[PDB]
Amino acid sequence: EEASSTGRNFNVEKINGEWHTIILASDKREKIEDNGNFRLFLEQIHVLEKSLVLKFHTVRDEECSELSMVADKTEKAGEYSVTYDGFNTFTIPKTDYDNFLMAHLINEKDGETFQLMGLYGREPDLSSDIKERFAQLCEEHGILRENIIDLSNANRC
Ligand SMILES: CC[C@@H](C)c1nccs1
Repeated sequence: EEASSTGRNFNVEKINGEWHTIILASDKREKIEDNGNFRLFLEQIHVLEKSLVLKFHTVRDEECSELSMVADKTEKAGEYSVTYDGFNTFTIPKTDYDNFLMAHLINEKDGETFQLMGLYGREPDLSSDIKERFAQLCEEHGILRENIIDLSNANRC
């Protein structure tokens, strides 16, 4: 089907369940690198009436730890907010529900802002074609390929 979170035909309900982080991209690469606070490996989304429960794991020297966050709907169509290392708002520009999900997040902290984009899959990896589509969307947002990190071979635990 394919829909947008800000789109009218969006069914947030259909994003419920298992996901995997496939690719992260950012305006500020350090945020997603080895020691970055936003290098998060999504495991599950639980869709509630006015919020999303997000379950992640993070990696630190092959040592995994769990992290959970609750994101609230804002007043903008298809947008959610969550406090984590600053204030974040995110939307879901594209998803087909049963295979991939593309997210766009804006973080604000200490007078600075950065953008993060993520490609998530129902399976541990996605086709190279979908990965290229993601790169194209990143380009549209001013994120170059040198700032796109494929984490598929690290999205284990
Ligand atoms: C799908 C996961 C996106 C939306 C995340 N939310 C808070 C940090 S990244």
